[PDB]
Amino acid sequence: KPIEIIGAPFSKGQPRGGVEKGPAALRKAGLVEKLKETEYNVRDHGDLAFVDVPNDSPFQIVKNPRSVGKANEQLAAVVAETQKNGTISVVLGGDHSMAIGSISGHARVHPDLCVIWVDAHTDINTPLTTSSGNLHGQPVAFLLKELKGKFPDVPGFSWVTPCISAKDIVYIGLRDVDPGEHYIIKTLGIKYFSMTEVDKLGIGKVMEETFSYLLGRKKRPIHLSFDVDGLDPVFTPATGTPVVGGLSYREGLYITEEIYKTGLLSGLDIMEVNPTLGKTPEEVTRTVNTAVALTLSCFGTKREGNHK
Amino acid sequence: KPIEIIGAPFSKGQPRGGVEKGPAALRKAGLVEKLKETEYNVRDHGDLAFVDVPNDSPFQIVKNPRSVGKANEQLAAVVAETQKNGTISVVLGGDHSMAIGSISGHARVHPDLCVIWVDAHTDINTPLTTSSGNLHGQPVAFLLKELKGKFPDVPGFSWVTPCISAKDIVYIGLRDVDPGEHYIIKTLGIKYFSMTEVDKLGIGKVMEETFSYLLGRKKRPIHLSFDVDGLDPVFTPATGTPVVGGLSYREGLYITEEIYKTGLLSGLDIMEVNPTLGKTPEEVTRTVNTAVALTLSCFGTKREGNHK
Amino acid sequence: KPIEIIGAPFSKGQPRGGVEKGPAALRKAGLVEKLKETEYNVRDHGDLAFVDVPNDSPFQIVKNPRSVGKANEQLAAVVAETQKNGTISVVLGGDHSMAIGSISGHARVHPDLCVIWVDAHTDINTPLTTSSGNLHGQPVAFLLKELKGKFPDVPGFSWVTPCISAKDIVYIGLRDVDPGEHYIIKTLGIKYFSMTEVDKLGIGKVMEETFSYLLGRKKRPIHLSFDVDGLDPVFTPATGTPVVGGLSYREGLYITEEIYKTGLLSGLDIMEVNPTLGKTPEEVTRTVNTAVALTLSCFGTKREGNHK
Ligand SMILES: N[C@@H](CSCC[B-](O)(O)O)C(=O)O
Ligand SMILES: N[C@@H](CSCC[B-](O)(O)O)C(=O)O
Ligand SMILES: N[C@@H](CSCC[B-](O)(O)O)C(=O)O
Ligand SMILES: [Mn+2]
Ligand SMILES: [Mn+2]
Ligand SMILES: [Mn+2]
Ligand SMILES: [Mn+2]
Ligand SMILES: [Mn+2]
Ligand SMILES: [Mn+2]
Repeated sequence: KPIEIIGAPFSKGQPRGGVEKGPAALRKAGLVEKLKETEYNVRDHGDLAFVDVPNDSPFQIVKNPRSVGKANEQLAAVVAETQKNGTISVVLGGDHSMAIGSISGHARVHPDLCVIWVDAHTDINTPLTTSSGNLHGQPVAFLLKELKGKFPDVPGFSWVTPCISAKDIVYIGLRDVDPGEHYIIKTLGIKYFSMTEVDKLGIGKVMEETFSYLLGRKKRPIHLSFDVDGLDPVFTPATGTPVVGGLSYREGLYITEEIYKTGLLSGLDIMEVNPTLGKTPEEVTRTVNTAVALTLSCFGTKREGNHK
Repeated sequence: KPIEIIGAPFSKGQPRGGVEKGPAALRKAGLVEKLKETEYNVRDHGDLAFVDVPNDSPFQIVKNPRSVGKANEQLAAVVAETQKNGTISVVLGGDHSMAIGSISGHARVHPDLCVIWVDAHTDINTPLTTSSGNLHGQPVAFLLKELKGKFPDVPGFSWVTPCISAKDIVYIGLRDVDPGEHYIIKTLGIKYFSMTEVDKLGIGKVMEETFSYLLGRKKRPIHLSFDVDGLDPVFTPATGTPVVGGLSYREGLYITEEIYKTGLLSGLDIMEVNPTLGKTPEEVTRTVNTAVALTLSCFGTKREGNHK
Repeated sequence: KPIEIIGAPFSKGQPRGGVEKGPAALRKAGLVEKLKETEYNVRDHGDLAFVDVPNDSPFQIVKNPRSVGKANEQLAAVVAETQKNGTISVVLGGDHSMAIGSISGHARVHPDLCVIWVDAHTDINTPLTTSSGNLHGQPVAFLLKELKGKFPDVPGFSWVTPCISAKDIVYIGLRDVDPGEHYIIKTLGIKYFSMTEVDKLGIGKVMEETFSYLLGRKKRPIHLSFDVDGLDPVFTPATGTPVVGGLSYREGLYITEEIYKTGLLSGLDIMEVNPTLGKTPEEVTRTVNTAVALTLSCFGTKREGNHK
């Protein structure tokens, strides 16, 4: 089984443009080289050439709808094509709005996949509940079967088909959820482990519980959408929406080590790394290196060591 | 059920006077506004006008006995009056010596209440075991039935009646206990979870265990006396007696979230916040904001989110 | 039962010479005074006078073989002599290469002892697997019965006899293990709790599990070899080989508190403290004080308090 890195230098899912540099900063930290030292064969697609839409007025409150919807249609066609060739897609972001295209394309080939969304946010606001309009806080909304028809058709997303149900996803890290989002997860009954559940159970029992909940009936492809701001700002400071009291460095590596060991990882997203959001140069380095470490962990590297 | 904020700008329980500014710094951080956004109706009594006692020589080694004993007699009459009107008292301190008056008044209306004392210290030295004389490290001593008559009558505290027994309180966070205090808790058999027990069990099992121990027989009013230095100096640096290896931000919010969910919180203290003890302006901001967050957590705010 | 502090100002087990100052920095922090306040009688042997070997060319890749092998032969004779007099040896290092002599001498008197190696590294590279040649990352190699004859005879270590088997040791803290080391621990089946197992189980269950594994059949002398870089660089920054995502201050004290409570501690090492590796003066102070605290914890001091 081979790996396929797909760079997604996109930022129109939020205000700050530095995220577009996430793919390159991750590559400069030696990501591909290090991944080639693991047990997998690594292929590097390169970065996607995102087509900008000049005339892109806000859809009501939704901003850059057409630029975002197009950028994701491209990504979805590339992930599906790589998934079609039996390779594990590894998407390096921009903003988390790229998960729409990452998961959509993936679910075309493995419609039975489940989603492990690591984030301090649920990113499940719809065009009608969002208060900012930033589409990086709405991906989950465009992906859920149950939320289909709950908001008006957004320009640029006609190609989108909600093919993943609320029972196929688990959240880990939540600590900053909007009122509408909380209402949505409770009504639809989306499984989650906010920081409260992590403190209550411990990361160990948390992973055991998300696997039994998602892989209890039958084993299936796993799509991990890791938002760097899932970890505490002390570890991943270079992100546009840091929330205090998050997952630790250790807890993050635990999550990935466990997903690795399942043997089911099929798709992976490393989102929201913004190399221009460091208070100090070292804060950017600390963030990048942590993202690279989490990515490697997903593909073999264990803290107990490794050997051939 | 309504909430009642009672400011207690008192500092004569220890050396440093900045604590008297704790109530105002907490209000400046938007405490009342934020509390009014929760599901409770919030009333703000204001700050107590503490009568200073000019001639207040040390009782043996005890300092400012009369000023402290008077200040607490006032507070006790106000908390009892608010408790008498079916409202939840929320006392913002100074030093922890104000817990004597906070709990005493509370126990007049709910003599069946239990106490969850979150602190890095036991604050159970008596006038005869204390080595500093600072009454903020002796409140528990003036409140316990079993410790009545174990030390001579201190001027200013004649109004005090030890109405809470050693079996009604649980400690969480302990990591700096004096020899006499350790002897006292072991002889009286006061339940506690020092940092050792938190590391052993995990905060989750710790709360489950203090609730079963205190609310096992019958459910009763809970009085939470939270000492800001209960959390690690990394979170609550602006306190006069910080000890390393304390509760985390996450663990602190867990404690309050769980007390909230019990539906039994009857009285609350937010003590030892000293807005003049910050190494840097941000350390003061970090401390205040954490105290405000813990207070809000006690009244509804959950990390998983909320909605109407 | 008495305690015996044996200073081991040695650094030839690695590049940086500051470690030779570890014993003195620890004494300057008031170690002996504080240890004399515990329930034990404390004896201070002083620092060993290490004989330097002028002509000491690398054995193949192994550096300072003869200087290290001699320094440890001395230490082994002193620890065995103190162990012979029924006292608990407390060796203050330099580099971890001194554990060879510390444990060897100890095992002469208590050949039934088990080893609790707290470190971010396994220090089990042999003269043929090591890539650096630094003997502080090879002690365990010269001590294991199963690894006898697996590498050529190193000058300076003829006196060495591997008397401890792979089933008598448990590792805690691992997060930076070499390929050969990982192969060695898995083939020999050495018990370990890397950071992954600590996150999975919690430090509490981790200690319960190492005690049942090592003291299940019969109770026996415990030799704790604590490498300061076992804790996160945030607590013990002044070490030559810091790895991120390590044990916390709390977790470290937990380990020692539990070993204390077993009543079986027979030998103890406080290694890799380098008072010249502080980014700032406070980082050195933070490291020393943490090492002193861990040492005291091993001899009585509990976070819940103490009394006579
Ligand atoms: N609640 C926020 C969502 S911020 C989420 C950002 B990120 O993609 O990093 O999770 C909103 O409505 O914009
Ligand atoms: N053991 C100390 C008590 S310091 C406690 C301070 B605080 O109120 O913050 O817990 C003494 O005798 O002054
Ligand atoms: N893997 C390293 C070992 S570094 C271990 C250092 B210390 O003694 O602190 O554990 C090597 O071959 O030099
Ligand atoms: Mn996100
Ligand atoms: Mn996020
Ligand atoms: Mn206190
Ligand atoms: Mn305290
Ligand atoms: Mn070592
Ligand atoms: Mn080490």
